[PDB]
Amino acid sequence: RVRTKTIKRAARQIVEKYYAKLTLDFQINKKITEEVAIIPSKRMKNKVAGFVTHLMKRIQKGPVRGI
Amino acid sequence: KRVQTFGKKKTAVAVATVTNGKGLIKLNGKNLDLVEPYILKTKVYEPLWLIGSGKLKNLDIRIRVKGGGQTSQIYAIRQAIGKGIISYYQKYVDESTKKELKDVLLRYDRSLLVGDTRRCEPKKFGGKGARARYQKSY
Amino acid sequence: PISKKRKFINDGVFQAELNEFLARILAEDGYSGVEVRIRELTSLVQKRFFLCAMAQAESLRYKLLKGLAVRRACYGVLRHIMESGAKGCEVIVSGKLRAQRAKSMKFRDGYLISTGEPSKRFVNTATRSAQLKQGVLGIKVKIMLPTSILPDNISVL
Amino acid sequence: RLLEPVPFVKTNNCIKDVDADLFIRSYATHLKLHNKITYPKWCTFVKTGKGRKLAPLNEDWYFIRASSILRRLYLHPDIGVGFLRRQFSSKQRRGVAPNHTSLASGKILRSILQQLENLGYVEQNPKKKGRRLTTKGENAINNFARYINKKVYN
Amino acid sequence: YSYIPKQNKKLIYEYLFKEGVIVVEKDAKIPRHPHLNVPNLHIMMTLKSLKSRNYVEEKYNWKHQYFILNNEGIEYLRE
Amino acid sequence: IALTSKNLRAIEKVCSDIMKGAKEKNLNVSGPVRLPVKTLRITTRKSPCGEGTNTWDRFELRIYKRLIDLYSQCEVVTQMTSINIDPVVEVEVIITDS
Amino acid sequence: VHPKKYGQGSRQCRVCSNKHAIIRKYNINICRQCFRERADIIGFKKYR
Amino acid sequence: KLNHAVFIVITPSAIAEKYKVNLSVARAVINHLADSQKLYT
RNA sequence: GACUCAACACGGGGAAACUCACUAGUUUAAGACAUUGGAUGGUGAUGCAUGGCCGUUUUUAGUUCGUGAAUGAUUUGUCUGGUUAAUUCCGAUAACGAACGAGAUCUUAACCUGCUAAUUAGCGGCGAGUACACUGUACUUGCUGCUUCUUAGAGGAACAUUGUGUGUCUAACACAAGGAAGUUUAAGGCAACAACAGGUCUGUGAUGUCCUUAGAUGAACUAGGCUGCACGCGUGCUACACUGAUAUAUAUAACGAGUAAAAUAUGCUUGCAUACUUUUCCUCCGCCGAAAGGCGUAGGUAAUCUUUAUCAAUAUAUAUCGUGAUGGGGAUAGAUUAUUGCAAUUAUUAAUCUUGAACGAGGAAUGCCUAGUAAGCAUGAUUCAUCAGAUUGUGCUGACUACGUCCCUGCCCUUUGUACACA
Repeated sequence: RVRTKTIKRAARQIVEKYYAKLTLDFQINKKITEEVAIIPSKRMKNKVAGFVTHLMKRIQKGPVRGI
Repeated sequence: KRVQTFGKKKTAVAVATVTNGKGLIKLNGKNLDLVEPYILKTKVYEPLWLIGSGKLKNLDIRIRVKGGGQTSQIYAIRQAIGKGIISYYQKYVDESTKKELKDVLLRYDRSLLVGDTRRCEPKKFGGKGARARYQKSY
Repeated sequence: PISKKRKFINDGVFQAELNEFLARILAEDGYSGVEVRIRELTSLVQKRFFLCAMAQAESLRYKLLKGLAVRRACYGVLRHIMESGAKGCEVIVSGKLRAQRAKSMKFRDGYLISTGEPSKRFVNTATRSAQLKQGVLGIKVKIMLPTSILPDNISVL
Repeated sequence: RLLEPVPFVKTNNCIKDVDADLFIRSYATHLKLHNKITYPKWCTFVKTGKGRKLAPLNEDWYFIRASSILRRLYLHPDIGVGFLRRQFSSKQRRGVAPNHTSLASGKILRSILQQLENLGYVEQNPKKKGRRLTTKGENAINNFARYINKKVYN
Repeated sequence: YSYIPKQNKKLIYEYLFKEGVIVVEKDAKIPRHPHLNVPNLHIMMTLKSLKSRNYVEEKYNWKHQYFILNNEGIEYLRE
Repeated sequence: IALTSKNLRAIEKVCSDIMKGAKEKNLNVSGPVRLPVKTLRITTRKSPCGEGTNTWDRFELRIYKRLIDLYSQCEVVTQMTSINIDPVVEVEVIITDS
Repeated sequence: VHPKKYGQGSRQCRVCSNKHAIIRKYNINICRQCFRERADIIGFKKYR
Repeated sequence: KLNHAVFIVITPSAIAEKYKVNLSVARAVINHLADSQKLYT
């Protein structure tokens, strides 16, 4: 399924600005990203929000190369 | 009093009007036995046994059929009657038995409550079949 | 007494006539509106019945029909469309061009989105032909209107 | 085999509560005994439909037609000979050419309608243009249905 | 035969003068024009004649002509 | 009063204007009517010359028709429609009493 | 000359001026050859 | 080839094989003994 | 015209009168402009002059730029390796950073928003009940509580979601579960870089050049051919039967699509001229005739009328037969009645009867196939005055399986060898 450089760069751009707002819950991460970003495609917004969640669960247990 | 529910699988659609009465469950005019194929009569009869005759003796269910394939119509009828009995349990008769009814329903089968999404996909270009091609020569 | 579908078909063919007539007569100026000079156009329409890609393409078609250098004409019109504001423009010229061998040259500048329904919505098309000594020359003008906003763009403050 | 257990409460108030085929045969036999209508003689040399292309080989097809026309007339309040043809459509295998549907003959249904009109079972009115059963015909079919129902009951 | 009448010529000419915007149509077998009670067959040759005399101009289209009178034709064709 | 067009946003905006005007004028106005949409399908084939793999395209045009009813003078509603209408939208007027 | 209102000789295309391969659906009376490019201007979008 | 006749478990196929007769006359014999395919009685 | 994929049910090419580029013929100037000179038109040639369009390489994954770096064509980036819907990413990296293509994006279907309401629809109530249950039922005729149900006006819902695991613990995929939606949820459309000397100047008053024009290569009219056959080759339909051939009854849909002509009378002597409605679609009805079809009408320019509280079939069950080229099979011809068409002859189409061919499942060989999909069964639209055995769409019966690979074949990349570069 993977993803593209667009989603990778979007994930790198986000969180670095509003990390404290983002939590460990996938649904709340979706809701936060919904108003954090401005891209009007709901499907890839959901995709990138899931990307934010799966990147956030990589936090706090080792180096993550970013943020 | 009276409730209305719907059931849709394939092209066929079905409605279910659940009302109080003496046990008058009529498939429009023709009974639920004169359909002819006993093979599908068995599937018609399946939901009744898992619920009980006494519960349906107090309800009258009006069944309207409007076109569709032989299997699609009976499956839509099953969806409609399942939604109707669930709604009437949640509304008028009894809520405690509704939980056990839905539990045993989901235990036995899944298509009884919610139907399938399978439908005739628009045949593409290339062959008479939906995913076939015309024979090609050299 | 006409059915709605056949009425809309008649409206469509009438508007097709209108658009081809606009292409035929509108030569000296760009898009300045439509009517639902002007006196004679209204009279002829009544008697019969009873930035801009088109403008830029028309300008460059005039430039190439006048016999001026093709490279200079396309460079000038490309400067013009950049100065109008589009992120890029693609001009394709196909035909004789000094040789019996048919050839074509491409000019790359801008974003140049080339497929997808968002691309179709945000990018319009112009295509024409011109007569010359030994045939016709076909010109394709592609300008992308600056982007609602393009879905591929992602940016958060 | 023909009898099936019934868990819901019946009414038995009309012909809708009985099997179509068995009731059609029973009413055909009843009409045969009553001699209400003729065979008729002119229809012996004609097959049922153009698609059928041959004899019905049942020596009761006209009476089955007569027992089915009023059945469908009750089922649909207003219909006609065209609807009867569409209902009794069959296949017309045009030899090598692929099979297709074909409506039955209309004149035999027209003759059946004439016979029923003479019997008084059916009436024609400017309103409700499609054929409908008269009140006395409805009572007659109600009595016959409630009678055959009790016969097949016990 | 089909000799063109002088009355027809003068009538069509004064029609041009009084209207100024004329649609001649490419078809010739059409028996009559909606706004001209004259057989259409006697129109296109004289329109072509005026065009080749360079007194009128035509944009032309498929199944449409759209003749518009020029400023240098009325004075010559008035009589 | 019924309206017909092709694009959905135009009919939506004028329908919103219709309900706003009805609420402002306080008339005996029927509820919104949502007729099923009709798709008009045509078939065509590419490759004007017969050479090549013959391929076909499907072109669909989507109609949009809606209905409403009002109890008021015809002149005011027709003037409102004229001032707040698009030349690409066609409207017929039918009145109601009670 | 016997101009008849029926058959192949009854009508002709409006734009291409050739009655061959005329599609009469919706009484448009336009040739498909020109319709290929007139499909967008006619306003009849190609989606799928 | 067919060589069965009519002149001298009641299932049609079995009795047809037993009596070496056609199944139509076998059905006739079944009805005669008792007095389109149906389940066993 | 077109000849391997990438021609041969293709040129929307299902050709009875021009039609139609052909043939046997006959006519017209309809050759504009200033006898005479002199021009348009052309289904005439040239797709190896073109444009546009399209079919391929090619529905894959490749292509390019700025800077930098390594006499030159050039190389790098654009990659050892792991994953994949794909240079799709991670990652080591003389590369760093970018653009296109991929991606993404939307209609259909799919659940919810007891959101949004009722025209042309549904759920309801009662005014009367048609006969029966018993202390409403099938069905009508009239008004209106309401709009999940018939439908869409928008929005959300689905994101490997969660957990047990695989992974250089990064990029990934598996199992189970909530869930209509866990291979992107699936079918679609856009298709880059660039090319073929691929197809079309017979689609155009788009198109250069060459050619014809009065005994026309312009146009119009009659008839014929494209349908003829010693034969060969592609796409299809019907069958070779008993899960079959035949009749009878039940349960059945969607996309659909639908309105410059008849007849009458007058004058002349059936035809011409003249005036009145619209006869110029699907059609329900009542009959005429098995039928074809016709007669006078209901409805509708259209969820109202065809028609859709319903248009099909494979089924379903009982009955004739009972696997004998037979009753299977329907080629063939004969006898005909009706419509379409001023014209059915080369019997258009067609209800009926008669006629009764091969055919016992098909050698070398070959095509399509992963779930409402194979396969089988039907049906709407296209061109139609008439005619699908063609194409496309719609629906039904819902299967046998894989769940991966390069052994065949076809492409991609890397290395290597070239005396090939029209490769």
